[PDB]
Amino acid sequence: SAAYHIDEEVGFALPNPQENLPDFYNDWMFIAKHLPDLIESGQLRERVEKLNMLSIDHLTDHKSQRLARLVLGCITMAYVWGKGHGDVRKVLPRNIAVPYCQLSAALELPPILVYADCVLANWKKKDPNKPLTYENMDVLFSFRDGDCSKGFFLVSLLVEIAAASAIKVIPTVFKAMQMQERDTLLKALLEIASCLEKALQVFHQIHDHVNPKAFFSVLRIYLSGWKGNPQLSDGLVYEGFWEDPKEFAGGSAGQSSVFQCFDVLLGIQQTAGGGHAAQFLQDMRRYMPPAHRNFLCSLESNPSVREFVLSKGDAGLREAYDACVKALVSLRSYHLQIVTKYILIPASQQPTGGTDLMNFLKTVRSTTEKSLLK
Ligand code: HEM
Repeated sequence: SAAYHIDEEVGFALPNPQENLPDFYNDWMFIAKHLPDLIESGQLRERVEKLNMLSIDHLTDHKSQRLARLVLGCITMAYVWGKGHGDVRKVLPRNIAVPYCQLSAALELPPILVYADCVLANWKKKDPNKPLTYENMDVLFSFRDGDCSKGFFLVSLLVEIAAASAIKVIPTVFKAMQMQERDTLLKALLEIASCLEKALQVFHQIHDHVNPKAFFSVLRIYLSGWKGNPQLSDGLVYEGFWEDPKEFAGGSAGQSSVFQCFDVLLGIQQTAGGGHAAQFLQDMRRYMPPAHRNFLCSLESNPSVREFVLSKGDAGLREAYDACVKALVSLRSYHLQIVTKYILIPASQQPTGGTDLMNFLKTVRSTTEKSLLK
């Protein structure tokens, strides 16, 4: 749906992201485009600290604000984490923190790099006349040489793009229920499951483009936040904007709207409960663009697909409904192998609670498989 900033082609991802800010913002852009060099040489913090404060007034459209959020988000992670080996900063200087906080308040996102910045808005086609394939795409920003950010961001992006093909069927589903069109609804469900199965294959590409040590020991350090982090146990001081430090979670992949989109579509009850899984999942919506926050809530408000399928004593409908449910399980099962490869093992070889992170993921999967109708 157009009202919810959902693209037919790229889904939750931002269509054709802007690459240039107005010349007014060059001092930001130059720092962001040169993070690998500036961090390596140990100059990044000096360059940030001698920035003047630039007003956000000259950002004139949504895409401009998205790019500015990406630029400032990347500079922030780099400033806080520096070279990525424990020498941190607890005060984001006034001349970044104030405009970053104002912009974030206008976009209804927290002042930290999130998935919608470093993945959904961080990309370009190399040649626009060619399709959305890895070898024709690129990211706009990276942190360090050899951080594998192009691989992680683009493959996450390509999964979002694959899911878009299922997302665009969702309106067909609800109207089918409202028009009592049994065959249309069944075809629609099968199509969604098929597209979700194609999204699972896209996920396999991460092995070709992301290397585990680089991810765990470099990229993951720059995507880390300051909520419950002993390195910044009190959060980050956004100097000149809030007096006391604030805590925000790191820009994980867990901020995608794709799994939750189909959770609520299928009536899978992840957000219900007091447990640590519901709270974490519901907390992650805070980090999704407000338009996508609204989309998930609208879906939660429409009549239940699950109640519809169970009401009709239709084996065809249940089997198609289940095909969607299983594809969602398969995604989470595969995603679990990915976390094992890219976090658990590299951590075990010395450096992510380990077991408490896995049970969370296993819980969400288990909750998902329990929803099968059989
Ligand atoms: C190297 C690849 C990846 C790693 C290491 C990774 C890591 C993680 C981690 C650690 C969590 C637990 C919560 C947290 O981050 O604190 C998580 C959950 C999650 N991840 Fe990823 N992720 C990766 C790729 C992806 C991709 C590509 C997607 C989506 C396209 C994704 C979607 C999710 C979702 C939705 C959750 C929340 C749990 C759920 O909905 O079932 N992840 N991931």
